[PDB]
Amino acid sequence: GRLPACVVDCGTGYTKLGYAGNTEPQFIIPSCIAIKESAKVGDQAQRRVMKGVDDLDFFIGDEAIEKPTYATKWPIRHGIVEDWDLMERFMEQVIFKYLRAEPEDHYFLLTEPPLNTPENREYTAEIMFESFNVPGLYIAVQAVLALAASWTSRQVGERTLTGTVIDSGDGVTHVIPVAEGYVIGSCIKHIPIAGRDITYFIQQLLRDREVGIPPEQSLETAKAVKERYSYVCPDLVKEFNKYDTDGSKWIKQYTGINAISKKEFSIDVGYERFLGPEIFFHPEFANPDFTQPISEVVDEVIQNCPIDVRRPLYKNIVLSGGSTMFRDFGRRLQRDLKRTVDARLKLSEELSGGRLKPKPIDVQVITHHMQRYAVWFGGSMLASTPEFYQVCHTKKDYEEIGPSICRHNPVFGV
Amino acid sequence: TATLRPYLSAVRATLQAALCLENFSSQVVERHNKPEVEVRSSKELLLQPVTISRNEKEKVLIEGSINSVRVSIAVKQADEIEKILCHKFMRFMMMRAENFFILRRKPVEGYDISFLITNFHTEQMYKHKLVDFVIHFMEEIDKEISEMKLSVNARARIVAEEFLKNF
Amino acid sequence: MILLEVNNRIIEETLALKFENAAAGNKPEAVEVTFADFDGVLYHISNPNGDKTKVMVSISLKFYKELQAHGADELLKRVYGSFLVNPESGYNVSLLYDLENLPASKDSIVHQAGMLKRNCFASVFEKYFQFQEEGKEGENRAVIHYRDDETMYVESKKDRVTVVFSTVFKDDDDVVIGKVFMQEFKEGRRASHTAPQVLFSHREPPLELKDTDAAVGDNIGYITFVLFPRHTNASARDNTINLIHTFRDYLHYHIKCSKAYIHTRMRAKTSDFLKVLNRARPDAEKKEMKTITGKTFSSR
Amino acid sequence: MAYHSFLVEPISCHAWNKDRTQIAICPNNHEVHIYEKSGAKWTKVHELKEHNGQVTGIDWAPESNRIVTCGTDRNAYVWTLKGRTWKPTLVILRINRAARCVRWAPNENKFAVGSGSRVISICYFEQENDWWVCKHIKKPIRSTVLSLDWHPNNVLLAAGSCDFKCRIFSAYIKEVEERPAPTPWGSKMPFGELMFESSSSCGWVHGVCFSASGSRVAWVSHDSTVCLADADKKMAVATLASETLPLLALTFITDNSLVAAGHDCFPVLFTYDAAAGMLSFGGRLDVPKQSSQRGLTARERFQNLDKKAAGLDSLHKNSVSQISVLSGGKAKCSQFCTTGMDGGMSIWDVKSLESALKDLKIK
Amino acid sequence: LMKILTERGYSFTTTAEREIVRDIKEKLCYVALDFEQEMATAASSSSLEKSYELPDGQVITIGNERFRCPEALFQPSFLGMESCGIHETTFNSIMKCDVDIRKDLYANTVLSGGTTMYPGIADRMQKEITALAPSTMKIKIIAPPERKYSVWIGGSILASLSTFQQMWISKQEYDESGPSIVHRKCF
Amino acid sequence: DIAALVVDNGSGMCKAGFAGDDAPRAVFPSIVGRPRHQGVMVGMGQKDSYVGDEAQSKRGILTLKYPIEHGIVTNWDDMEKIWHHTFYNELRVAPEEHPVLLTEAPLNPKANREKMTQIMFETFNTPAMYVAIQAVLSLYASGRTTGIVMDSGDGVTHTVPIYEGYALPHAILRLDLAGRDLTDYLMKILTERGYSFTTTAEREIVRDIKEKLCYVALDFEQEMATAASSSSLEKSYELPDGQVITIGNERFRCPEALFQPSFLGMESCGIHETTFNSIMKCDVDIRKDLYANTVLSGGTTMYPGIADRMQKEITALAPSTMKIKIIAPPERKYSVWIGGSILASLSTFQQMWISKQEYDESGPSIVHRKCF
Amino acid sequence: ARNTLSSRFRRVDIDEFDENKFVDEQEEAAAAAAEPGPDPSEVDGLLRQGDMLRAFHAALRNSPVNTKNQAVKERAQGVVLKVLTNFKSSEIEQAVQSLDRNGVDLLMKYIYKGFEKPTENSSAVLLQWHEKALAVGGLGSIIRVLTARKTV
Amino acid sequence: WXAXCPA
Ligand SMILES: Nc1ncnc2c1ncn2[C@@H]1O[C@H](COP(=O)(O)OP(=O)(O)O)[C@@H](O)[C@H]1O
Ligand SMILES: Nc1ncnc2c1ncn2[C@@H]1O[C@H](COP(=O)(O)OP(=O)(O)O)[C@@H](O)[C@H]1O
Ligand SMILES: [Mg+2]
Ligand SMILES: [Mg+2]
Repeated sequence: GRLPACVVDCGTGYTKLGYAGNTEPQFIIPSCIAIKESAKVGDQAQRRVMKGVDDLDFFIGDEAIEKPTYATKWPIRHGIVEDWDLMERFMEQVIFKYLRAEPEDHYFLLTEPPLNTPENREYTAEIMFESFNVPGLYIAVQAVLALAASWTSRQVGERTLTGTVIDSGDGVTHVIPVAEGYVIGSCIKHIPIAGRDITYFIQQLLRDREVGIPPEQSLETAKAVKERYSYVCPDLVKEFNKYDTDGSKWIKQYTGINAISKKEFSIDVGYERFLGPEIFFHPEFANPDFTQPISEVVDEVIQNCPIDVRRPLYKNIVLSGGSTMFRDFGRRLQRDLKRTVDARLKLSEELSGGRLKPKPIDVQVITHHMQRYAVWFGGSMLASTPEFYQVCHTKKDYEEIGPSICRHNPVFGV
Repeated sequence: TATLRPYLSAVRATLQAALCLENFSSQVVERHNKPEVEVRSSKELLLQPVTISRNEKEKVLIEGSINSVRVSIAVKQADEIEKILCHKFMRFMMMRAENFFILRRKPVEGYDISFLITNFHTEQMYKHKLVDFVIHFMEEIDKEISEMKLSVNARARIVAEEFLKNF
Repeated sequence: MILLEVNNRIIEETLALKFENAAAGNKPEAVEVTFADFDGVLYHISNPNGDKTKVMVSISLKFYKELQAHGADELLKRVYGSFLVNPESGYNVSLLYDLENLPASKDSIVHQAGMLKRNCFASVFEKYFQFQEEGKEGENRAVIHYRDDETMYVESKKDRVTVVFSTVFKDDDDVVIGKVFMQEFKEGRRASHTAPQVLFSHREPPLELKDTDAAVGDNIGYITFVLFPRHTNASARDNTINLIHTFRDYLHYHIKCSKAYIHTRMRAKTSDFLKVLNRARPDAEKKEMKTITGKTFSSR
Repeated sequence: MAYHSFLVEPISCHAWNKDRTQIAICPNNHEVHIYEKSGAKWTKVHELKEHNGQVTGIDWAPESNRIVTCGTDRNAYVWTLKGRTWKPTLVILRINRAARCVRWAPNENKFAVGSGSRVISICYFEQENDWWVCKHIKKPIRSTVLSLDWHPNNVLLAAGSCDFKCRIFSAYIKEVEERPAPTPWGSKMPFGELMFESSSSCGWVHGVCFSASGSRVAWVSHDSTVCLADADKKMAVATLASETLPLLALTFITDNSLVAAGHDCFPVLFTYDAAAGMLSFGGRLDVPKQSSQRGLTARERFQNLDKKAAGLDSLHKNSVSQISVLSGGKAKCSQFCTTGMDGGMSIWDVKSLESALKDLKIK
Repeated sequence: LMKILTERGYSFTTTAEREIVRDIKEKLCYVALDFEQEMATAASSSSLEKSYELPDGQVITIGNERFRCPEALFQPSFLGMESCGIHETTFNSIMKCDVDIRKDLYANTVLSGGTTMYPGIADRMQKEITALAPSTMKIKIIAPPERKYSVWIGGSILASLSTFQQMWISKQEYDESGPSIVHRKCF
Repeated sequence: DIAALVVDNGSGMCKAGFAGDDAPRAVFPSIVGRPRHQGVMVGMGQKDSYVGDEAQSKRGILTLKYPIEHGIVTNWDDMEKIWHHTFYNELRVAPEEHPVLLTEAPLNPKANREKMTQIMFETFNTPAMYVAIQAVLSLYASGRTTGIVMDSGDGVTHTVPIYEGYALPHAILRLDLAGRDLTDYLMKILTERGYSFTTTAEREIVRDIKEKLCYVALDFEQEMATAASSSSLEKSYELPDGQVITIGNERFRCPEALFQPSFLGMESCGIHETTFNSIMKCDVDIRKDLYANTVLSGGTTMYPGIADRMQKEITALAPSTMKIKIIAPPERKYSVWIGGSILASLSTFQQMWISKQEYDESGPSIVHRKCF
Repeated sequence: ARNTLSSRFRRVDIDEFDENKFVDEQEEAAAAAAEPGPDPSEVDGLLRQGDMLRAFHAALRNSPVNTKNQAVKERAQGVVLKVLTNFKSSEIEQAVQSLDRNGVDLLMKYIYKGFEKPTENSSAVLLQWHEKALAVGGLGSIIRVLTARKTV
Repeated sequence: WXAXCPA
């Protein structure tokens, strides 16, 4: 008989492991690896050669953050794997320790961001096909699986196959318009500004103002401040004024534990309540290359799709990923989008001569019960169908053509 | 080594009989400047492909042209372990084919590795040093693969000792 | 991780979560989790007939028939008590935890629930340990089909227990590296002064497999462990069972880590060859000093 | 005698003016750089930038002081010196592939551009329209035209090709000059005629050159062979097969002796014996120089111990690509300039070279 | 030097005059090859005295003190310290290494720092180590005339290497690990 | 021309060459060195391990380990590296182009030669190989067909009687007592003077001292009394740091352990009694032929005046009517290899190799059936 | 996106049907009257007799360096390889030094054509032949081998 | 050795 396919959604800040056919990932670990690192001289490809069996003395996931004598490395940066040695070791413990899957009896469904270079896919195919020897692989785009995770929380008869998926993870934020089940790939947008940029901005804010934060935790604090006291503001300068004139109400206190002497430190959370998420509607706060808000990027995405599929795309904007769990994020997004759309419609009516008043475009932003792991569940659907075993790259295909079998994805033509 | 000395001398003497490259603009397309051995568009700018072989299964195929040379190497592979290691090693060499300016991301079918030296590589880089690099690769690849094999054996022994120690 | 572990993580995690939700007094939610393990084992944690108060953990194995033999459930019964119930349709063993009758110290039952496969294996294996302890020669010797193309022939004598693994790997690269990993397996007895006699053979099957249906062929390897009464006593048989159980999976695991090991040496040698090529690039006469980003220096 | 390296990138082609005080070179890009001899050092005086692709042929007419440049953009330009700047006049070549070589005629009334379109373009002037026009010689040619050299009678034209053949066409233009006088090559000389076609079928022809008196045509092949066809002997071919790397350029220093160079980086001298009809290896012209070694500093020792864990005994460190005659003409030469793919420019001397080696006799 | 300059009659006591004393030291002081001979010489004839002009016109004359200041480097008993001199320190450091490399260390002794710029300190170090090393080892004191800047010059050599880009402590690596990363990335 | 390789591959010194020569092409100590510190200088020779003479040169910063111990291979990951350095760095010849002739001491674990064959065939893919006993090769080099060889190898001593080419495998004797044990004994007795040698880099110096100053005494008690009564027997040696040591009485106490293992706390008997017993193990009717053809070998029998001591001891042991003649050629240090270069070059031997296909058929256990 | 129109008109390679492509001429006398090359019977007779130098010279007496027939070329190549790979390793220098410059320029072609189809020990001797022929003829011989238009 | 003596 057949065994369920393994689903491994490898994200920059968190990896979701499971067996296809379930409702939620069996494991959600941090995407980090603790290896023994010491003071050495020479290149990186030369000091990584470990004598004996010392290359198996490493940990991953939750067990890699606890280890205080190991060095913690993150192999994935901005969704693109920058280190393949650490990624191979991470994958081998993901398969042989957590999933406990024999990699020769299970099809694998990995994930990727839209702008993953083809050489990354070729290296992933080389790893899964020659090292782990999987009978089949399928590298699906991350946000396109997040659409089929909003159907579990919406009433019957309004579970559509058309919508704009906004996936904001730890390292990348991408916008994918799906229409009737077909990924409109030539309209996908991809911005490397995401949760971790918010965490760097927040720690730089805290470090310029607060005192008493242990250095070795200056990041771990900026996550607990970001994922707890952060919201979205309707206006920036008005919020600065609201904090200045009535600071006794808007300024909160965060009390953490210094995990060396177990003492407690206390800091004041002020402007970084609303300046964190604001790098979504002002990306220049974290990366001066991008200057375009997320509402305008979504509007460009939808306005580039075919005409008669623009009106349903506005109706089912599905959020996904952790970085979209900010209070009143969807509300401000929908407000800006409604402003843009109504202004465009009124301009078109005025240019027409003033005879017809067209239907106001319904704009809706869908928050659902599965956002934190909306991608994985989507995979758990796709990798549970029969047709799945018809779209995978069989081992024969790799043995015949080579890793170049995995070189194409729906973002580029030919 | 000293068992490859005449074979390597012949290969080196054939390398610097080719590699006398010149600048040349294409004839079958308006302004492109492409290596004439890769496109095979004109049969008049292609010299005879010369093979130099030490035995049945170790050889070098040299395909010359007016602005390019393609040197394909079929390396010695004694058993299956050496075959696997040679495949993986040549693959890890192809991965960095922009640091090796004269390398080729895919070997010619039937051969293990392939170098493609155009005329820019002989105008901007030392020619005799490119010849020396090719000959040094041919000298040392067998030794390095044998050391890989010994490393695999040592890994197997360490794994066996790590298991049978717990009983 | 060098040695594979015997406890499954998903079972422990799910059951501990359910027991924390039940002990705090929250209302129980549905659960339906199907997954797999090594050697083609299939687990299913669900509820019996939508009853959200009971959690049934079922397991389907490959040694289907050897566990149904009389006396192959002594260990399972002894360890699981009242949790052992009739198998769920399609599965082979099944435990049933009532979320309202859970005893105190919920850590022990979860630690023994994560080792369900190890316990099903040790139950069909301690039969011969006992056949040898009780001083009886010629006791029953069988072939556990612990996989689908590989076998484990167990035999119990008056003074020893012989375990013959008939093993074969699926992939060609894995076969070629496994020949080495199995040839070099007798060199392990130099690491300990007390290790079971290990014999390797791939020319011809041993004389134990000439009356039995253990898998034989010209692509199969035979590894014979001779466990003596110092490895099968009532105090060191747990470790012996764990090792004999996870031996094949451990060998497969390390065969698949050998490649990720070799890749580092290959990268090192690739860089060493790039350094030999670098002698061809003529050193520049003057370089423009840039910034960490790569922009012009903007100053002297 | 000297050696000057203008740049580290190759020099495609160079040209001197009448009094050999200025040189026009190609820096391996679209521009043409005109340097001037100022005492002992060179100083760039002009930059001519009109081409879209890198120039492949420059030629400087001595008497009229007009430069002609042909490049890989299928175009040709005639630069004239207005006051202080060189202004270009575009010539319509009507080719569909990159041009390869250009040569002024001896009388500076027309110029020949050999291109990779399997044609030769004889360009001349139309003062009725101020129109640089061109005619085509394209019949027996089957590949690129690599090298050109004009007969001293302003009509015949030697052309080497990548079709392994050296030919002698007749570039007579009946609207800029009179009917020419009969030469030992043939009495019938209409435009596009074929007076001579070598019998070689191996190796491309990198360089052709007419004699000083226009009675002998010599050429070099990629086959390592240097050949000379004599017209006073029923167009007889005398070949010499060398045992070194091929040659790329050659010239006539006397009516009997040739100076070639190529992928060896040093000039060699050949001689012709008319009383026997056979070439003789006169020998290497350059004396092998001993390149001084330099002690390494600590910054350079570690820089090339981390990064990388002269071999040639001539002036040029890359193959020599063009040889020109500086002073003395082709009847009795005294200085010849060589430019190669290393950016260097070696001004040689025949007297000093003949003095340094006494085993070297110039026929 | 500030201490021993009092016995002559000059008193520098404020932190602004310590700079004057440092200039006097680095312009006049030097190392004596044979301490007792130089003492007996400068104490029996006025042929070693040098005159230095203070920044206010006063001129002072120092004799015996000239080589008594740097001599403290070779016998810290003057400063009331117990540790051995710098020559014996170097010899001990050498003797702590294994026996097969000492011969290669003796012929490759390198000086640096601006305190080893005293005239005639290389000869003193050679004469002192040669008295402590076996009579067959060749002692070379490689003191280049650019010794004061040597520690920096080696730095520019190091930071200009190709592989050194793989030894940085990237800002990103610190943002996630605090100051405790220098003990892992730098020995 | 193509000829078999002869690799002695002793316990202390690896000697390899081509068959048909009269001297080994490459001779180097069979040690493997690995650094025990951490480099600080960028790009300066960062490599895993040194082997052979390179390890001896840089022995200051390495920890040296011998792969072969007492004639037994105890670390295969290092023996493989030794053979790799022999093939690709010393001889500089491809391994799969020539047959190989390996040597092994007698009375050795069968696993040793089985693994030797497995390594030579699976790893290096040699087309043929052979594992001959060292004493037999020594006798072949001596140029006779009868006698008793006493190969006091550095790692191991052994005696093998042979008569008319018929080896007697029931009279072979092996004694694990050789150069390395004498080196350790010299290290232990040098402390009396005050010189302390502990690390391996110092054991190499002690071996260089043994190989130069030590000599065997014709009469032990006489030499002891002479060295005690007069300081005319002391020698001076200069360590490689300038220090000078003077060893007297110790000079003849190190090699005296060979004739009196009781010094090293062993129950065994000296090499003289070992040879005498190995002779008396043979049938009587040939003993005389052995008495007059005693042959020495190995680098541990190069001590000055060892032939005289051996002859005196055996004459005292054997009856007083047999002619004792200790055949000690001045080239004995390479005899084990020399005979190899003879045996592999014979024309009646080319049918005694272990062909690759024979191994592929019968497993690595064929060495017991083919090699004696 | 993807293309939903017919793009099969891009697979047809019209360049192989061009009319201005390069065609290698051959002489009309060299195309009409083909030269059979060496006489193999004479070579086997001179080899059985045991004279190596004269058999060598008879192998290079005349060659199909003008014909276009593959059978004669292959047969001549076979005979000259049979002569080359049967010399003693010592008499190679003497045989090479008994050839004119054209003899060496043809021997190098017969060498470089023997590497393409090697046997148990053919290449091990052809490499010595190449060593001697390069010592005599230099890189010019290898270049006249590369830049030839009719292979032997 | 394995038993008796080290090797
Ligand atoms: N509730 C939350 N509010 C704000 N940010 C969050 C929340 N949960 C997670 N994040 C941020 O999102 C990132 C993890 O989300 P995830 O979707 O797992 O990204 P990835 O899948 O790329 O790892 C982290 O950077 C985290 O700080
Ligand atoms: N002249 C000598 N006198 C005393 N001992 C020596 C002499 N030469 C070598 N030795 C010692 O004997 C050994 C040399 O034996 P050798 O022939 O190399 O056998 P193996 O190959 O087993 O090492 C070394 O350990 C060395 O220290
Ligand atoms: Mg994600
Ligand atoms: Mg020996």
